[PDB]
Amino acid sequence: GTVNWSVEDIVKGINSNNLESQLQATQAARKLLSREKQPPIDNIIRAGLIPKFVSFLGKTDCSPIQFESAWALTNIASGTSEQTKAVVDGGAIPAFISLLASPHAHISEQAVWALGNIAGDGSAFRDLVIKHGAIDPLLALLAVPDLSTLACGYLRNLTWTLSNLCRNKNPAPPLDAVEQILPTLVRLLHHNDPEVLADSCWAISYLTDGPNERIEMVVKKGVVPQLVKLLGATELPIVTPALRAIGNIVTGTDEQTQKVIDAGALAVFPSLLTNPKTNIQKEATWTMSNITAGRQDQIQQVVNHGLVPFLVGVLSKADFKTQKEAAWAITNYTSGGTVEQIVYLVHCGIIEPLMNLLSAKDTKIIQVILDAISNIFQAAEKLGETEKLSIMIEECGGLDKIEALQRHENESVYKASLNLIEKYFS
Ligand SMILES: CC(=O)N[C@H](CCCCN)C(=O)N[C@@H](CN[C@H](C(=O)N[C@H](Cc1ccccc1)C(N)=O)[C@H](C)O)COCc1cccnc1
Ligand SMILES: CC(=O)N[C@H](CCCCN)C(=O)N[C@@H](CN[C@H](C(=O)N[C@H](Cc1ccccc1)C(N)=O)[C@H](C)O)COCc1cccnc1
Repeated sequence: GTVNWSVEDIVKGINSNNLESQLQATQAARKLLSREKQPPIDNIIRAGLIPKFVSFLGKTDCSPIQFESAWALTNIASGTSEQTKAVVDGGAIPAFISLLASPHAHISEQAVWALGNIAGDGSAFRDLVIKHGAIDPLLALLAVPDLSTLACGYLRNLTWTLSNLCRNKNPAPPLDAVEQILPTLVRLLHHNDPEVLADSCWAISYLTDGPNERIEMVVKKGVVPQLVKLLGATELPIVTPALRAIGNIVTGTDEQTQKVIDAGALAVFPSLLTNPKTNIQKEATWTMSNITAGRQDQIQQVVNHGLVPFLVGVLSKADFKTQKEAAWAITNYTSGGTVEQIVYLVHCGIIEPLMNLLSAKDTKIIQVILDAISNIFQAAEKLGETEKLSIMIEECGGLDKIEALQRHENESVYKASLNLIEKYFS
């Protein structure tokens, strides 16, 4: 019936002076826009149909045409930024917000989905959705005593949309909107459905991706223990944003970082640092590099949790981007650690994999590694053991790699390797 219409026939029907004819053609548009291979969005837009769809959103007397036009606009707003913009320019934002409280659940769900698509386009439209007042009615849809009585797709829909209201930067979302949304996010983070949990963790990762004041308003809600729990989930779609969020938080203050350690996060890291998914192992090592940039008593907890051999592990064999993160973790460790903490690091076998990485062509890692070697030599200086260190480095073939760094030229690299060869190695 309404299958595979041309855009011309859709236009003929929608332009008619007959509500049923308009409904039939709007449904035909919805089906065109719902096909998987190349839905003709630009053709629909060029025909001038967006304003008609938007006016149909307000037809309270005809809920099927509200539903059909809502679904059509949702699929257009899902497209390119230019196409999302056409939807906004047609006036759809307040028309959708008015539909959030519809007695028909399928229409309210459309409005949630479409507003998520619009907010999901970027910072300006996110902020414009907030200004038109979407947050209060969005949160009101979740005001039940037990989230478990809501339909599954329905709850995942609202969670996805809320996380888009948290998502982008330059600027980050308004402080007031964040504070308004956070309590609901905390509740969702405790819901038993893997998609809601994943989406909730993504939202938290967005909110922690900024300056320390932003991280603080999240940590103040008490979510770090729950995030650490999700960090140990079996589902990779949960683990990935939980680790992102956790990694964002330890970019903050030493006190914010200590909350992560206090919650038991370090115990999960033997698994994460050997995880078969490359990006999980990369972000775990990145996370370690920021914990080793903390206080000496925080470095010490890394020691007590047995994590230094795992750092030697990743430095020895990992994807190259992961190894670079491990190199950073080692330079931070040696820059902040005690003499004794540095000696332990050498006892675990850090020198050889460190030296082997001087063969890498990436200039910035070579800098980082040379810095680390310097910090370790300063430890041997206080113990009067520079010579034993030089012998270790020489025998594993490190000296040749440092020698060769001089024919290499970066102003700092060529330099740093000189100093080392003059100061030690006679
Ligand atoms: C971060 C983000 O959301 N990014 C973009 C938004 C585009 C902006 C570009 N300028 C995005 O991927 N959006 C949506 C697009 N929905 C498209 C769509 O057709 N959705 C329809 C709409 C719908 C909704 C409710 C009931 C029935 C139908 C669907 N669920 O069948 C998909 C890909 O077909 C895929 O679904 C994601 C989503 C959005 C809102 C709520 N839940 C899920
Ligand atoms: C040694 C030191 O001073 N570290 C401080 C944090 C100390 C917190 C103590 N608890 C530091 O800046 N550590 C890392 C984190 N870099 C951050 C970073 O990479 N952020 C983004 C995400 C982000 C952005 C803003 C805040 C929080 C998180 C990312 N995932 O790429 C921002 C861009 O600076 C950057 O430096 C390590 C590094 C450099 C290059 C490559 N890998 C790791």
